[PDB]
This record gives sequence, structure tokens and C-alpha cells, in this order.
Amino acid sequence: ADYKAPLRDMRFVLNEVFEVSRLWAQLPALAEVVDAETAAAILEEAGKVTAGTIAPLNRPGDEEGCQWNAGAVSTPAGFPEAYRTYAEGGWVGVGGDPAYGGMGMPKVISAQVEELVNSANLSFGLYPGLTAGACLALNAHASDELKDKYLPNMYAGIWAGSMCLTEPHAGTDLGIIRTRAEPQADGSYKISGTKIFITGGEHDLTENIIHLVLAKLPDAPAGPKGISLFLVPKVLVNADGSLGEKNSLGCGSIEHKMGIKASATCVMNFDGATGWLVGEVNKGLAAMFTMMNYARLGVGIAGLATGERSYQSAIEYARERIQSRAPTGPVAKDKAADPIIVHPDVRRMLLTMKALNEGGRAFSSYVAMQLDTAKYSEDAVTRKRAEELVALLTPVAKAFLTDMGLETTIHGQQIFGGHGFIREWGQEQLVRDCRITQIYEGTNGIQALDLVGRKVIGSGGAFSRHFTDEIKAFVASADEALGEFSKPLAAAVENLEELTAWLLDRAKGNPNEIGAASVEYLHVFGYTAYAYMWALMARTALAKQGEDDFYASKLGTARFYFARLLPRIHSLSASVRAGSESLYLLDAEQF
Amino acid sequence: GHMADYKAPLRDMRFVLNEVFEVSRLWAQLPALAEVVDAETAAAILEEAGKVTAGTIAPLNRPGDEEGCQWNAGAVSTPAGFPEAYRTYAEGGWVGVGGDPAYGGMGMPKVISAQVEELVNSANLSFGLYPGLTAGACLALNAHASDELKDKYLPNMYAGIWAGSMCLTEPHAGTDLGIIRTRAEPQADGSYKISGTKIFITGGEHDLTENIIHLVLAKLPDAPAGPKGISLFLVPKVLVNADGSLGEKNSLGCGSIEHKMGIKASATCVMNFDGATGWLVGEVNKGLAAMFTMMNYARLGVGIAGLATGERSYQSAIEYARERIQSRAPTGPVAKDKAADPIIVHPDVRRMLLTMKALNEGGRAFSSYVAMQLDTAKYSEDAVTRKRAEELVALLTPVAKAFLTDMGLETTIHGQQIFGGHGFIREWGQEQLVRDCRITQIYEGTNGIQALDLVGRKVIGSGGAFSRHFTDEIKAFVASADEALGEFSKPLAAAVENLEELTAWLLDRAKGNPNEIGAASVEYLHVFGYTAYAYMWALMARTALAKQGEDDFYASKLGTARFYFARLLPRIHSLSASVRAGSESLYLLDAEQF
Ligand SMILES: Cc1cc2nc3c(=O)[nH]c(=O)nc-3n(C[C@H](O)[C@H](O)[C@H](O)COP(=O)(O)OP(=O)(O)OC[C@H]3O[C@@H](n4cnc5c(N)ncnc54)[C@H](O)[C@@H]3O)c2cc1C
Ligand SMILES: Cc1cc2nc3c(=O)[nH]c(=O)nc-3n(C[C@H](O)[C@H](O)[C@H](O)COP(=O)(O)OP(=O)(O)OC[C@H]3O[C@@H](n4cnc5c(N)ncnc54)[C@H](O)[C@@H]3O)c2cc1C
Repeated sequence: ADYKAPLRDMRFVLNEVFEVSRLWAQLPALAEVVDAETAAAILEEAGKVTAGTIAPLNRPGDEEGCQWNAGAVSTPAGFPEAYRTYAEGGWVGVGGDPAYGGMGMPKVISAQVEELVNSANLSFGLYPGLTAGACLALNAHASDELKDKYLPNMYAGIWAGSMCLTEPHAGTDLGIIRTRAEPQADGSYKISGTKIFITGGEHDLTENIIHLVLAKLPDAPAGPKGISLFLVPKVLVNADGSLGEKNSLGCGSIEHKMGIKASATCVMNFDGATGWLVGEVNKGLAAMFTMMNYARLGVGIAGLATGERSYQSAIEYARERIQSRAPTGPVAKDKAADPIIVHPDVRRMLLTMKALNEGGRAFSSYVAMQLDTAKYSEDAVTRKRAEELVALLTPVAKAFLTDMGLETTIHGQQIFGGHGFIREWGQEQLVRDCRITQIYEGTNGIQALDLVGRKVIGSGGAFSRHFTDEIKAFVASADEALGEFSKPLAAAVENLEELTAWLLDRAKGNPNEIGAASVEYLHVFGYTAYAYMWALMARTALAKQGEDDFYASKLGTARFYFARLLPRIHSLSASVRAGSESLYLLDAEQF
Repeated sequence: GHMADYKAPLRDMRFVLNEVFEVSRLWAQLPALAEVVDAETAAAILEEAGKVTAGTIAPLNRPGDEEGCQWNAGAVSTPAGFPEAYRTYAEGGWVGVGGDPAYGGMGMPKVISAQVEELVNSANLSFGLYPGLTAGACLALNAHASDELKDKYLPNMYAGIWAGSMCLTEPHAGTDLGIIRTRAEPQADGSYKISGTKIFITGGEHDLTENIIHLVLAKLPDAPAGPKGISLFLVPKVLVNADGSLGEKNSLGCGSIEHKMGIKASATCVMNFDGATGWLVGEVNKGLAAMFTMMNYARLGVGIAGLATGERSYQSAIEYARERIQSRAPTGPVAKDKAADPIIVHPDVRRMLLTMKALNEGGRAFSSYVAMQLDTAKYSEDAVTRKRAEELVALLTPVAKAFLTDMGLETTIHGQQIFGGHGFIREWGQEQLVRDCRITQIYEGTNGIQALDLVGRKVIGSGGAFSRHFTDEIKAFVASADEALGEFSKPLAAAVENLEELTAWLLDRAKGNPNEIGAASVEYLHVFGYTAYAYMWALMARTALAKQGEDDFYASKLGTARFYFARLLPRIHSLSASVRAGSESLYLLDAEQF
């Protein structure tokens, strides 16, 4: 199965359900840069480049992997050429600041482009995602000199970015980093230390790589309040903008990984490398606050993108592979067996993927819409509500879309039976690739702890009530037909509210309760949020039913979600309600 | 990084067999076993199996994955060290540990050979599958081959000097063996000539043995259409002289091997038969039925392969979780002299670890319970006892296959996720175990086909009588429980009630509605699985409560039981609700609307 961009579903979500073009027209910051016509032409081109240049390199990229030769890292055959086309097309800076040569597309558009590229070839997609991420942090916190020297080449994709955070002993716990930044009389800093697991730390796609390095000044306090952020170029830039002296840094090695094998994962060594402070001393983590809001959604989209790619392979296979006969009797009388889509269990797996992919795509767009409101709204109370929904929902997007993407890729493989275990079919690679999204931009367990700890307990539940108030107003608006979906949605919202109240009470004076609830609570939240997404899509499909087979497909998928997936909330809620006690009965030596 | 050293779980294996199931009291009143096995005999075999699996097989797992098998002009080579390690294994008697002593097998009951299978499969799944094939092939030949074929082939196969293979699958025929096309031409000398292509043949060709004895499904020229025309043939790689020495190379070969997700050291062969000489096993047109006993044992075996990956993943994860320091316990810093606390202090890490621990220990107990039913079915002098054991084998083997492998996958995912980013790196061995575990969910058939067998044949097919045999035993256990055991027996009874109601719902709903059976199948099998594990956990709890004292093993077991009941058993409700939705939501769309 060739990758085909899901542009019809993407139009349905953005233009028919959320009607985002209505919102742009009101915001003169976006009215200048995008309209329905512009957005449509951007998606058609993105679909063309992703299917035509990027998707064909996915399988051979996994089979070849990256190579390390005396410090130089090479990507698989055709990756540098495909990157050059991508970058020349403007795709690295599509959501970039126009003040420095970016296209200025809102996140609802750049997030769809992200899905297309990551579906086509996740290894390829992560490369420009780094650069776009690094730009967010430099735009928000770097000095005018740094922004003017580095942003234009990064938005053009001529220079790549990297995030150099993780050390051998420090991933989640960045407060204990050892990398040091020594202040120089000339205003610069010399960075010394070792970073690991650095995606795109070194490669052959760009003439330069602009590293954002977490380090501590020698007099820094211990823990996270001692952390600073530095811009450290691979190649120092001469006064006239030409490339100058190679910086005192290098890639010592690349990792042997489960998946995204075409993604160079670098041990980066810094030996008094010259760099410049981004933001303020001791406020390195705050310098990444915006970057990480956008990255949490972007990682969710990466997980979803692998699920979408697996479904495209699985449905084509389920229509072509013949095996056994339908339980109600032979369907394909002209043949020796029936297409496997006739079998109940095959339909169960396919529909689980379809409902999770389409629900995840809707939720990704909803979250992108909150980021765009937070950024672009002229109303301060509107911006602030959007900021609170970003803070609540980005961890959910990160952990839930990646956990559902993994289940989706596993169904996609299992549909093929034994053939799914063979690499030439591509399904096994998507499982391996999808596993990276559950630890990329930190572990999902840390995302779920942020949700329950800071976003739920930390706001007294107020942030959640902003979300569930919007859902309840939706329910109150529902006509009789939409009641099929609004009624179970309301019951799901009540279940989540009671579980929230249980947790606020149980967590008082019992810190272990927070982590104990975290992951399963985040799942209850996720299935509740997808019920809201599915009810919103059911409302539009009910209105347009009979106008196009697309709407009948949407409603059948919705009905599967509510019938077989939404009931997942009950077991998860009961497990959460068991509390932390059974996690702590045993001492570490008793395991 | 490094895959943690494998250590056989002999203490847990003793608790399950000797303490919970009391297997020596059962072997006492079984004359055919009194002769060959007792507690001390069994303990000495387990100690020996633990040494060879940890010492010579486990160290080859990672390098075996990294090298994989090679194909050179039809010769298949296993990774470096596999032939030498196989020679050691075979010379130790491990290939024939469960085989018939009449042809030189050790004759161990399934409760013991199932434990040896767990050890080798945990150490190196690719390795463990090779002797698995031979043992399975022996079961079929012993059950159905003529005296002449048994006498000529079984001794070398039990000794592991000659390997076996199962040559069933064709490009167009996997689940549906009924449409196979491989042809068997009768010869005047009493032999047949086999022509056809088989694919996905594990150990079809390799460098571990001087001969491979293929069990090939094929059809005579005048055979009926469909599965009723299918016969089974013994087709050796190399024809054997009267004196048992190797004669002429048979007219067959390996055209290629597969590129796979996992078990990369397991040669997966396209096998071409070009008028290859072989001999009929059992009866013309009863080739599928000649594998019935072999497939009952293989289904438990594949369950055990999934559990093995999970046990290996836990050994690596618990060592890592005690050594890796990151962040501080929620209730306040624990390692005051260090920069961070061991990650085992974190609620989410404990949840993942305890999920693996409870699924591994529950699964181990369930695998021993099923093995016990296979042994009772084979060895009991009492026809009532034998018949009931056969009925539970029929019911529980599909649950063993699909549940232990599905829970194995979840277990290996947790084991990788515990490491965070480190878990994605091949040197730690956690990502391989996920890839190896995925094979078990499609080995000896897809899990969805096992689930369909359970609900279609074993539940609907028996009007629920097989299930009521199982649940009768559970309720008698519940009725017997004292006050302390009530902690576990009370929620067990509620789980049994839930399962019985779901069974009654399904028997009614399936009437005239064939889609309902497949619609319910996988999730119903999971409800059954968690109910069965609740039974296993209550049995282990009863023994631990009785022995709770100076041996801390019993405290660990009860804490694990308590996690199973608090956090995993509740999974039955959502699965029961999903099943009760029925097939309707699955058939709202036409194929074109997907
Ligand atoms: C392929 C790859 C690409 C990556 N790319 C980059 C990148 O470009 N740049 C970069 O800087 N990083 C990168 N990372 C690092 C990535 O974000 C890691 O997931 C992160 O460092 C955490 O994993 P770790 O192995 O360091 O685990 P640790 O942080 O040591 O975590 C170990 C375990 O402890 C748990 N844990 C730790 N602290 C807590 C706590 N407080 N509460 C609860 N549980 C806790 C974790 O969830 C996990 O289960 C990459 C990782 C990989 C594998
Ligand atoms: C690594 C590996 C090793 C193998 N080794 C051997 C071996 O040594 N010997 C051997 O003989 N075989 C072997 N096989 C083949 C294997 O045992 C099964 O034949 C295979 O797993 C079935 O998958 P398939 O691709 O043939 O799927 P199909 O049978 O084509 O099924 C495709 C899909 O349709 C579903 N389906 C099909 N029929 C039905 C039905 N009636 N009801 C519901 N769902 C249905 C399946 O569950 C699956 O999801 C091996 C396979 C692999 C991957």
C-alpha cells in the first residue's frame, strides 16, 4: 500500500466540524496570511511531496539505517535529496514566523502537514520537526542578535536545529545535568559535557546544525533552578554569514535502536564549544515552555501518523487477502475464499484503528485550535482560557495519541496474521517506529503525572471544568438525533468528574496517589475527550447524511467508537479507584 | 547496556508445582509416572535445565538477533554458536525430555517439560523454537505413524540428532489449510512423491542437525476437495539407509528465508518439494486429524513462549528499576547520600513492574494447571477423570495460547517502557523481547482463530458444559475457603458470576446470528483469562496464607496476589460491556466504506 494523504478527512475535521476559516477571517494577523483557498493549495502540495518523495524512502531507510564514519553521520540513500526538495518547497518553515522568512501558517495547518510527513516516513519527519521546535524557543527567548543571525536559515531549512538535553544519568531529572557553560570575556560561553539520544545531533541534510544545549554555569544552584539554555552551532558563523571554524564538538557515536533507524540518534560531545545564552541564566526550562507545548502535540501527531499509515496498509490488505468464508456464508462465490474483511474479528481490529485514528485526528486539530487561540486571539480572557486548555490537553495529546497509536499499529500488524511479521509488508516497522513516540519528549508516565499533579490537582480541577463545561453546553444544544451520541457522552463526562473528585480527595496528604492514578486516569480522560470529538463529528455527519457516502462512513465509525471503545472507561476508573495501596505492599527487595 | 543475566525461576516453579498443585501426590496414584519421575528426580532436571539455559543458550540471544540466519545457494546457516549450543543441548537429552521412553525420550510429564520449555524460551526464543518443532513432530509420529516409521525416525528425533518441521502453510493457505495444493503421487514401492511449495516453515532448513524430518500436508491425485482430501507425509531432507546411515539427498530444498520483525535466528523457509520421497502418516484424508494431539500440546507451548518473553523482560526490568536513579520518591527523598532515588520508588514504575509480575506469575500458574490437565488426560487410570481432563484441555488450551501471548506482549511493552528512552536501545534487550513476543500471537495460528475456537466449539459447541466443569471446580474451591482466604475467594466468586452471565448472554445471542461468535471471541477470551488468573491467584494465596512466616517468598506472593485483585481483575467489566455490544457495530459499514 502506497501512502495517500487523508486530505478528505482533514477537510472534514477543519472546514466542516471546526470551521476554522470562520476564525481566521476575524483575526487580521491570519487574515493576511491564510484563507480556505490558500490552506487547500498548501495541503494539496504537502500531500504530493509526502506521497511522492518521502513515503517511498520509509522501508529502505529502516533497512539501511544511518552510518557513522570518523564523526560524520550519513542518512540513508535519497534522504539528503528528499530533504533538499522538502526545504526548497518551504516545508521546514511552513508554521514559521514571517518576520524571519517563515510562511506563518497557523498550527491547525502545520499540524496537518506534520501528520502527512510523519505518516509517510516518521524518521524523515522528526528531522524538520527539530528545526521548527528550536525556532519556537529562539523566537520566544533569544536576543535580537541571535534571532537575526540564526532564524532565517533555520526557517528556510538551510540550517537544522537540535535539542541537546539528555545526559547518560539525566533524562526526566534534568536538574542533575553535568554539562557546564563557562562564561567568556567576549560575552560567549564554552560548553563542556556529554549529551545522549540527540535526534539529528549530526547528519548530512544541512551545512550547519544549531544545537540548543542545556547546561549550568559553574556557580549555578543545584536542581532545575540552576539550568540555562545555550545556542551552540556545529559550525561557527563568520561575521559576513559564511560558515567559519568547526565548533569544538562532535558526534562520538549513533545508537542501535528498535525503530526510526533512519533517525540519527547521537552521543554529542562538547569540548569547550562556543555558545550563547538563550533567555536568562537559571531559566533554561522556562526558555523551552512554548517549544514543549507545541512538541507535546507534535509527538501525539507522530504516534497518530503511524496508526494512519498502518490502517492504509491494513484496509488494502483486508480487501485483497482471501481466507476462509464469512460466518453467514460464502460472500465471494466467484473465488476459493472470502476477503478477510468479512470476518468479525478483522472488522473489530480495522474499526478500532479507524475510530482511534479519526478520533485522534479530530483531537489533534482541537488542541492545535487551542494553541492558535492562545497565540492569535485579540481578547485577553479568550487567550487565557485557551492557555489553560493548552496546559490541560497537551499532555493528553502526547500520551493518549501515542498509546492509541501503538494499539492501532499492533491491530494493523495482527490483521495480516503471520504475513504481518514479515518486514516487506511494512506493518512491523510502524509498530517499532510508533514505540519511539511513547518516550520522545519524555516518557508518557511523566506526561500523565503532569496532567494529574499540575493540571488537575494543581488547578483544583478548574482547568478540567473549562473543558467539561464546553462539552456540557454542547450536550445541552443537542437535537434528538444527536442524542444517540450526546447521551453516552454526558454519562462519560459525569464518570470523569466523579473520578476527578475521588482523586482530589484521595491525593490530600497522600503523594503516592497522584502517580498511582496518573496513566489510567489520563486514559479515562482520553476516551472521554474522543467521545466529545466523535459526537462533534457525528453532529456534522447527521446534518450532511445522504449528501455523500463519506458521512455514512463517519457515522458507522462513530457508532463503533461509542459501542465498543468508550466502555473502556469503566475498568480504568475502577483500577484508578483501587488507589496506591496495592502498589506499595512490597519493599524493593521483595520484587 | 546489556540484557540482564537470565536466572531460571526455580523457586517459583517449585511453589506452583510442589506447593500449590502438589504434583508428587498426583504422580503417586499414576503408575506410568511412579517409574520415571518423583520430586527429587524433577528438582535435579530443573537444576540442570537452569544451568544450560542460563550458561550456554541465553548468551546467544542478543548476538543471534543481530546476526540472523543466512541463505547461500540453498544452505541456511544459523548465527555463530547456535550449532555448538544445539549439540550441547541435544547431548544433554533436552530435545527428548517429554518424549516416549520406548524410543529413548526421558518420558517427563508435561508439567515438567512445560517448565523446561519456559526456561529455554526465556533464555533465547529463536533457539527454543528449534527443539520445540522436533518434540511436536514426535508427538504426531508417535500417535499416528506405522511401527516401521516410528522405529526408523523417532529415536534420532528424541535424541535431537534429527530435527522435525511442520510443513503446512502455502502462499494462499494459512488459517484455511483446507485449500492447500501440494500433491502426493503414490509410488509402486509404497512411498509417495510430494510436489509443491510451503512457506513460513520454521527450521525447514538449517545447520543444527544432519537430517530434518518434515511432516508435510498434501493431497493424493484422487483426493476429495477441501480439508477432507488432506493427508500427512513424513518427508526426510536426506533418505535413510537400512543401517540408519544417511543415503541420497531427497528432492527438496529451501528457496529463500524471510526477513522478519523478530526471532531473527529462527530460519523461516520457503520449502520447494520436487517429487520428494515420503511416506504416509496415519490415514489418507485424515492429515489434519493426525495433528490433533500435537496441536493441543503446541497451543500450551506457544502460550509458554509468550510468558517466557515476559519473564525475561521482568528480570531485566527489576534489576534496572533497582539500579537506575532518577527524581525523588513522591513522599520525600529516600537516597539521602545520592543525587536521585532508585526509580522503583515511583508509583508508575511499581504499577508497570507489578503488572508484569502478576501476569508472569499468574500465567506460570495457568500454564502448570493446563499441563496438569494434559497429564491427567494422558496418564489417569480413571475414565471419568481422563474424560473430564480432556474436556478442560479442549476448553483451556485456546485460552493458554491467546491469553498468555496477549499478556506476554503487554508484559514485554511494560518491561521496555520502564527503561524510558534506554528501553528503545537494542543493547538492553527489552525491544527484542517485544519483537520476539509478537511471533507468539501468530505462531500455531492467529490468536483470533484461537478465540473463535473457544467461543464457537468449546462454549457454543458444548452448550457451555465444558465451562461449567471449570466453574464447578472454582465454586467448590470458593465454598471451601476460610475467613482469611475470603479476601481473594469473594472477588473470585464475583468474577465467576460475571463470566457465567456473559456465557449465558453469548449462548442466547449467537442463536441464528453467526457474526456474534467472532464479534465476542477475543474480548470474551480475555474475560475468561482474567477470571482464570483470579482462580490461579486465589490458589497461590491459599498456600501463601497457610505458609506465611519465616520464608519471605510467601509475603512477596500475597503482595503480588493483592495487586492482581486490586488493579488487573477489574479489566473484566469493560471487556464484558464491549462483548455485550454485539456484532452490530462491526457490520454497519460495507467493505467499500472503510
Ligand atoms: C530515539 C530517542 C530519541 C531521543 N531524542 C532526544 C533528543 O533529541 N534530545 C534529548 O535531549 N532527548 C532525547 N531523547 C531522550 C528522551 O526524551 C527520553 O525518553 C528521556 O531522556 C527519558 O528516558 P531515560 O532513558 O533518560 O529515562 P529516565 O528519565 O531515567 O526514566 C526511567 C524511568 O523512570 C521513570 N521516572 C523517572 N522519573 C520519574 C518521576 N519523577 N515520576 C515517575 N516516573 C519517573 C520514567 O518514566 C521511566 O520509566 C531521546 C530518546 C530516544 C530513545
Ligand atoms: C514466523 C512464522 C513462522 C511460521 N512457522 C510455521 C511453520 O513452521 N509451519 C507452518 O505450517 N506454518 C508456519 N507459519 C504460518 C502460521 O502458523 C500461520 O499460518 C499464520 O500465522 C496465519 O497467518 P496468515 O498470514 O497465513 O493469515 P491468514 O490465514 O491469511 O489470515 C489473515 C487474517 O484473517 C484472519 N482470519 C482468517 N480466517 C479467519 C476466520 N475464519 N475467522 C476469523 N478470522 C480469520 C486471521 O486471523 C488474520 O487476521 C509461520 C508463520 C510465521 C509468521
